[PDB]
Amino acid sequence: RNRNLLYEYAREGYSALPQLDIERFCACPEEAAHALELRKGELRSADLPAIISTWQELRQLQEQIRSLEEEKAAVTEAVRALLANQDEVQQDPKYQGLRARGREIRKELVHLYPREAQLEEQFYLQALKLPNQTHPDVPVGDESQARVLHMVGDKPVFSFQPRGHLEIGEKLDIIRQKRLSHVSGHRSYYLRGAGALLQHGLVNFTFNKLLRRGFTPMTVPDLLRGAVFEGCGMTPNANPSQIYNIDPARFKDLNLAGTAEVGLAGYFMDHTVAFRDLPVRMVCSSTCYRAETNEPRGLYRVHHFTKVEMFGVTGPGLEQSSQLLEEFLSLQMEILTELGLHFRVLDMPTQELGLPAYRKFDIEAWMPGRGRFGEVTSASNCTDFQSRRLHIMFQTEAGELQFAHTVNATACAVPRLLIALLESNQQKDGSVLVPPALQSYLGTDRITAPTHVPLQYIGPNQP
Amino acid sequence: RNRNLLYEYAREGYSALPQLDIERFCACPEEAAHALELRKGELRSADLPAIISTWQELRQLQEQIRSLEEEKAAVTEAVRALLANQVQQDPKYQGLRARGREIRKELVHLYPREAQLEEQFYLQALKLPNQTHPDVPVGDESQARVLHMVGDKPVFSFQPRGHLEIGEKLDIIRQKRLSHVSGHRSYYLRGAGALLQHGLVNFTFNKLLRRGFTPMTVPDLLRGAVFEGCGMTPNANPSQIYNIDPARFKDLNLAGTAEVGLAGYFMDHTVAFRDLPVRMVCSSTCYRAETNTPRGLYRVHHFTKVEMFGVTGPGLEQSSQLLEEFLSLQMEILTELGLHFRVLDMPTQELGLPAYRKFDIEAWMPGRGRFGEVTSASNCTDFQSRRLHIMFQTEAGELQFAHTVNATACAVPRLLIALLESNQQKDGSVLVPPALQSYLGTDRITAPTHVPLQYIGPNQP
Ligand SMILES: Nc1ncnc2c1ncn2[C@@H]1O[C@H](COS(=O)(=O)NC(=O)[C@@H](N)CO)[C@@H](O)[C@H]1O
Ligand SMILES: Nc1ncnc2c1ncn2[C@@H]1O[C@H](COS(=O)(=O)NC(=O)[C@@H](N)CO)[C@@H](O)[C@H]1O
Repeated sequence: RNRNLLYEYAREGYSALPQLDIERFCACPEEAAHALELRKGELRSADLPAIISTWQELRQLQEQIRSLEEEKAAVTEAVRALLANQDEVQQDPKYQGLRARGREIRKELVHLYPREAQLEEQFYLQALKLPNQTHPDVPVGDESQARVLHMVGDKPVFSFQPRGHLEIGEKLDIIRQKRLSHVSGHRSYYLRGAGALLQHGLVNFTFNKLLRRGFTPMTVPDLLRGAVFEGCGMTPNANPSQIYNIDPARFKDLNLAGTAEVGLAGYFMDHTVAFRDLPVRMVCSSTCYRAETNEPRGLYRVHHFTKVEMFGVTGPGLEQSSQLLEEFLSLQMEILTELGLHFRVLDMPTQELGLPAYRKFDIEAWMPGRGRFGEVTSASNCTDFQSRRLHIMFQTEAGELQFAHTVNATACAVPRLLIALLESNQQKDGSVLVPPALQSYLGTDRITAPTHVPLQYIGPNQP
Repeated sequence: RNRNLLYEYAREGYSALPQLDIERFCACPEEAAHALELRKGELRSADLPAIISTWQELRQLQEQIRSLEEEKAAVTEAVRALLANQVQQDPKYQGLRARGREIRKELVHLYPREAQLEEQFYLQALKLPNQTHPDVPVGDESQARVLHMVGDKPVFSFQPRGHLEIGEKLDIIRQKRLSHVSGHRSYYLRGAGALLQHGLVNFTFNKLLRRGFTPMTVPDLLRGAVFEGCGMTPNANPSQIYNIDPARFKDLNLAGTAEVGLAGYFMDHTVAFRDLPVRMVCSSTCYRAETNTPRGLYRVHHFTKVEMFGVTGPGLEQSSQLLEEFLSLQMEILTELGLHFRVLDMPTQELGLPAYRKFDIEAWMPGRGRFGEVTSASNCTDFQSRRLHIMFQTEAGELQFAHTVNATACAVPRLLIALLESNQQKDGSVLVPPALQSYLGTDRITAPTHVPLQYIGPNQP
């Protein structure tokens, strides 16, 4: 049921126990409670007091067990000398008393050991839900409180009232989201011709730009075990799960990934990277699956999406980690400006930061048909939260293994970008202007009506 | 559950009942039984007569159902006629009403028996295979026929070394300590290996686009019936189809080819004659369970594959020409990568349920020391069209069942193995084939600047 896979991995010896910075949080209790409330996370300040109590009791049981073991191991050596040194083997009641002391402590330990396991499991489960710290400049509050740091571009001015992405696509037969209920499901999309080329072009353009800027290219397994998701700070256990799961009966611990952050993290799990290699910048393109059951219609929310992701393992300094975030943001902003898109960079507030994020920058791009700015990219400094759980480490020249910092950002979310590109570059005739960067991949300056005859329904449902 | 989703679609009224070629089986039961046996599929000669018998019981029961129904209408009309001419008093009137009640009760009992027979005939019928080209060889994979052999085995001063060793040395592939992270037969490709996959897909896609293939993007999560339509069995006990938790989500299954999605696009929809032949190219992340049906990238659960699919004109020759066109494109791609490959006509046992003809290409992989399948090309004829209602409209306007052909343009895992093993060098470097040089950016893959990751884990003692 509600079991931390990471603790279970420690239990079977698969992985070590997650390390936590609980002592620092305990050192300032009033400050700690205030921080959590700002997060408005599942564990708000109300759930906090019980964890402190669980932690305190756990320490004591260990103390007792430690003392008992020292006494228990000691007596055996002492008796060994007595039988040989006495040279009437068991007559001295001291010999008799010593055996008795061992048995009573052994009995006490046999009772004590199960209680230690139950408590260790309990404290870790509550700790697993403990949120990351918040950067001082982070705006505090709901999405509305989020700050707008930089705005680039001007809203496209249209003579006509602009049409929506799906309408333009279906008219050009480049997007199909219709008659797909009994084949692929609700919110499922097929991209045809230019739409497919547009995705391929956007992914290839972003991949090439990042590869040139020193990103190391990688391919990630798309089916991954749940412990990794918990390590990335994603919640596999929760009821409104966005994570699709392979049938447990058929296969165990296999969960589809909604990003490549999870996969890239898996590569670094339980492994160390040399300080000299750091910083580590990596780029991956993956098919991403997210349930998102939690109601609009269109490509804005969909179950399957192809996304190019930027990930990095950075050095010890929190300041060193923050630099990567700004670099990632700069690149994110550059790709969008190069695509001719109007966008605004928002420092995210505590309520939207999420459990693993010290600071998050999200970029909203103007979509004319929606008439709204919508997240097209997310950038987050996860600091050591992910490193501590999955054991991503950096080894210094000295030989020391120390926890590393993880930064994650989105280069290309094909679904939303198509909406921005199609709606913004729309023309009254219904033609869409291929932005200059992608013109090479697409092969044209305008997406024009197709030569082909579109599919027509031959099903019984037609009325 | 154990239901054939296709029948349920008809039951729920979502789609029409699958049409089928069982009539040919009934016409020549002996000939069909010999053909079914040569296939060695789920069904067997002995199974066919029961299917033939089940058809007889169903059709006869339906004919009786119509006969009684005709009578019930006759009585109602005669009763209405008596009512117009004029009541309960009339002696025959009461008789007619009672006869009507009797026919109604008899129909009510007969109705369910027909439905049970329909499901039984259909579920066994859908396990019935497509026909085979006469040229198709008969027997196991041992009895394959080699249509063509291109290239020559690479010459090596050193003993050839395997892809996994070459990969780990250059840190382009990882299959180590992934058990608690992604599973066995799971792999991570890094640097040049990622570039090689990106290049192979982009190279293959580009050639196809230039030859006029239409680009497509297929939803990875698909409902089960489409798999059944393509001739794949999700209900099988040793299923190679990964299923999302049924309790959590309904009928969402992962795809092992894009064949399924592309078929869905054409399902229960019609194409115009002018468009034919319709050629589409898709790139898909393909997932396959493969429950023992050893290591390395030869058999893996996640793979990237570019698939050529086409819906052709009415003639079988129209389908066959596309198959040869598809193999031709496949052979060219392999050659342009400087690979030694053999084209094999697959025998009946290996054809598969929806296959009229299958041509597969095996490539020379030196470290293994054996040839290996990299491509499958097949003509499914009308088997898929009949099941998923993929149809074309003639100039007059008749809607008729189409023919579908499927072929693997590029399968990244096995091809990476051969290019790496075949183009290997003693220094441990691997030479980038000229076509892929632009994408990789180098003529040879050499040792990496970075330091390989080191396990900090507990399992080490
Ligand atoms: N259900 C969805 N439908 C469409 N696009 C989505 C969906 N979920 C996420 N995305 C896209 O993915 C972008 C980033 O996703 S995110 O979850 O916010 N953040 C991440 O994924 C980070 N792990 C880095 O990629 C969103 O801006 C949006 O562009
Ligand atoms: N488990 C696997 N591991 C690695 N490669 C695989 C695996 N399954 C299939 N492939 C690759 O995909 C190619 C085609 O596979 S196939 O099942 O024969 N044919 C199909 O996939 C058809 N659906 C057409 O694509 C194989 O030759 C091989 O190159």
